[PDB]
Amino acid sequence: PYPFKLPDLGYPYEALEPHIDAKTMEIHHQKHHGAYVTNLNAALEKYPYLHGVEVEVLLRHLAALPQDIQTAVRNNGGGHLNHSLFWRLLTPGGAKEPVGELKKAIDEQFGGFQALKEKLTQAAMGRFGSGWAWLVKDPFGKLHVLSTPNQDNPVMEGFTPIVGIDVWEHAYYLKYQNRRADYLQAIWNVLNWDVAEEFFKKA
Amino acid sequence: PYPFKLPDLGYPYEALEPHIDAKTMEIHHQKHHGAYVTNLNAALEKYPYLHGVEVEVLLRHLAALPQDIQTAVRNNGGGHLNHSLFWRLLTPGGAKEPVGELKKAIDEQFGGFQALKEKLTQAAMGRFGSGWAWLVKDPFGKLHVLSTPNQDNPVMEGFTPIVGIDVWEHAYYLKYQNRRADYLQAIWNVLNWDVAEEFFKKA
Amino acid sequence: PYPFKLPDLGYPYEALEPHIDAKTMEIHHQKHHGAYVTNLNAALEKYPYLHGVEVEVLLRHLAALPQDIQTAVRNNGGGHLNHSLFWRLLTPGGAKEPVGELKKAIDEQFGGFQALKEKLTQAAMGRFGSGWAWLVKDPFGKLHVLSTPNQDNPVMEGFTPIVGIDVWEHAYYLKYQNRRADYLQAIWNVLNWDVAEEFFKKA
Amino acid sequence: PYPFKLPDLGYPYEALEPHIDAKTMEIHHQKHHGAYVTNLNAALEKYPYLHGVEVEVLLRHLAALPQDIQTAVRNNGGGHLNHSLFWRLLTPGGAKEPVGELKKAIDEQFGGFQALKEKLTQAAMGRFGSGWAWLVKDPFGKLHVLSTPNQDNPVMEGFTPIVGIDVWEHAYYLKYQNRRADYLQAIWNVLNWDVAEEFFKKA
Ligand SMILES: [Mn+2]
Ligand SMILES: [Mn+2]
Ligand SMILES: [Mn+2]
Ligand SMILES: [Mn+2]
Repeated sequence: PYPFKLPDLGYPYEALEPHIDAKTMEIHHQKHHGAYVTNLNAALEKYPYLHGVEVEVLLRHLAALPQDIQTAVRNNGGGHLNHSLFWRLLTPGGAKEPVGELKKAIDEQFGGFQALKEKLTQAAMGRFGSGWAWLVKDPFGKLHVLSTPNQDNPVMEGFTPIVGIDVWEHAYYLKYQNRRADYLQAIWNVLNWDVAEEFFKKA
Repeated sequence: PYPFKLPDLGYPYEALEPHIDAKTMEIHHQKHHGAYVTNLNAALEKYPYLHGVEVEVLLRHLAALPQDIQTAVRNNGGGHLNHSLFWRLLTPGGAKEPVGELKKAIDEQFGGFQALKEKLTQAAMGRFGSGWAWLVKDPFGKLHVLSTPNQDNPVMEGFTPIVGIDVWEHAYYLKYQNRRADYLQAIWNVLNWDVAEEFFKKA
Repeated sequence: PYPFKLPDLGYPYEALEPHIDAKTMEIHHQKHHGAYVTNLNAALEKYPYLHGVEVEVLLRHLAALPQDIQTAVRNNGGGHLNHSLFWRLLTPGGAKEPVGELKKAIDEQFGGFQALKEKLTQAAMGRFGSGWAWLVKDPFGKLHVLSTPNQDNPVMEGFTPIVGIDVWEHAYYLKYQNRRADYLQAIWNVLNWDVAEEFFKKA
Repeated sequence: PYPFKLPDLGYPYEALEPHIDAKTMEIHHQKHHGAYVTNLNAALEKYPYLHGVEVEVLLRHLAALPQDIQTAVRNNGGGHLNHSLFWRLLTPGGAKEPVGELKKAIDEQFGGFQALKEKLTQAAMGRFGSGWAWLVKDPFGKLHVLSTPNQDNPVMEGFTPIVGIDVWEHAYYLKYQNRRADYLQAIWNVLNWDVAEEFFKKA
């Protein structure tokens, strides 16, 4: 709850080379995610009555929040939640293909990992402007591939995110420039499916 | 859960005269609410996996529903939920002013019943086209006055409805025609605050 | 331009019996349309620099209007324009089927009157809540059938309206109650296609 | 009209150093804008009846375009028009402050260049995600400062663009990383106000 904290990456900024550059990892965590946490805190400071609430609860009830902080919480709260999930998913050393219960769900609803990789790529490439591509779970057991604009998080619509891929240009511009496709091809080498499995099971 | 049922009014169609006419009460319940229940059921028939879900759960996760029934559930599910709350709120013989815990909340957040009546009237009058005016509760204890378009229900945004007022023209046209203001003046004579208190407490 | 005036209806309130009742014609014209004109004028009253502009132009440039009157102009200016067209299209004494240049376009593009009636009926029935169904022309010479919510007029999006059918409940509730389909069957008996032809030629 | 062409940039990629880096100018023009032109042409290729229309007209009539190409035209046609204006406004050798008729309008309406810089800076900084900040004119002779998301161009809403500043991360990431504010301070050093003056006169 408030005051929110910037989580440590938990690994060196250079750990994902040559897939994502150390310079991006550092700026992406310290400057972009850092700003989101600071701004989120700045917006909630004025309202003591909301200090005991988890960010996910704030995002599901955005319409209830005072009108002067709705946008600030959506943007920075979403920014904080998305990136926190992202750092965890990039943790080095985990399985490079789906495993466990998430694997079963994937093979059963999409056909196999190759089919899911095509849908998520199609979703990430298709998101015009800034946004995230996601594999989400709904309360009825169904998996969905979708994209959201800017820092919007699927929890706002009642989904539970399992995998999220950051497609804002700041995520890949320094190393890939306009080549978002090459950035997505590299992301598959670094996603930690054991972490995705933890997210799916708690889901 | 599915198959949904049209609830009985629980009172004679003529019980609210001369405030709302018996002919409207009958058409409003049998034809309008009846159609919503039928259409809601028609849309869910194709998806066995959703047959054990309460309408409120369906409405909070609209984005998860198959794309071919999202609109049908929003419109008819919302229509079913709104009118079901409405018939209960019009039950004859209850308190004509807020009472109990809802009263305390009202006097504390709005100043008193007269101030709440001005905000809800302003909200009902201000809803252009079809819609509902509502007194809702959020998870943080705050009361809000808002209006929604068509058959949208505040649960879609994470609120719990306490009082809802139907401002579609079919609710007042036969007796009041274009005079929505006169219809709202009459509604205060028939709202059951003991029922509103039941809704608030379970909220 | 400003000050806007209620147009004459042009024929006796009872001219369209038994298809549309006299009472509806009186209230629809004097009370509903009378209210839109009054409210539009009140909005524009505080902005002299907008006094010599036709309503079509204001609607095409809603985003440019002062912030405090954009909704008022969209809703009331749209209401004024929509009903002004409607009274003319209902003028007694014209062709009951498409004629002339509009007929050639309909035959070519939709296959004939029968196909268009069907499409226009589907658009009217499918407009949930308050709204209008339209046959419009775009700058490229193509015809489209679409519906708009509340009092939105298709000029807002660049189209030129040819035929508009009011589907707000006030347009049919006194005579038809919930039976919007019976109202639509009856409307074909009163449309004036010689008027539709002028709208088509002129744009 | 179709086929659309990539406009010449007009000056060496390094002409705007040290304010905008040469590498950004090359990629922005050849790769980003080159992609928008290619994608726009591919969309319009299957619709000959739209071949002699200027891009401004297509954007004003998006709702009239075939359903399957509306997004493609909005995004790529908007991208083509936005950047075409941008290259011209960055032409070396013009006035660094407003001049002529546009200067009189700015002085009258905003109080002077200083006040406008401030307003334009606020709009650019406040555009969350991808977008553009603009100084536009409406048909009524008034100037507005606003921002649009992604590649939306203000002609979609009836405005005539005078000054547009690209705030997508690709416009500033190689040199400035997250520091959008430093990029905006630098942009004032390269804007060409003689060009802005022509855009203003011409509309
Ligand atoms: Mn990011
Ligand atoms: Mn109703
Ligand atoms: Mn009407
Ligand atoms: Mn750009």
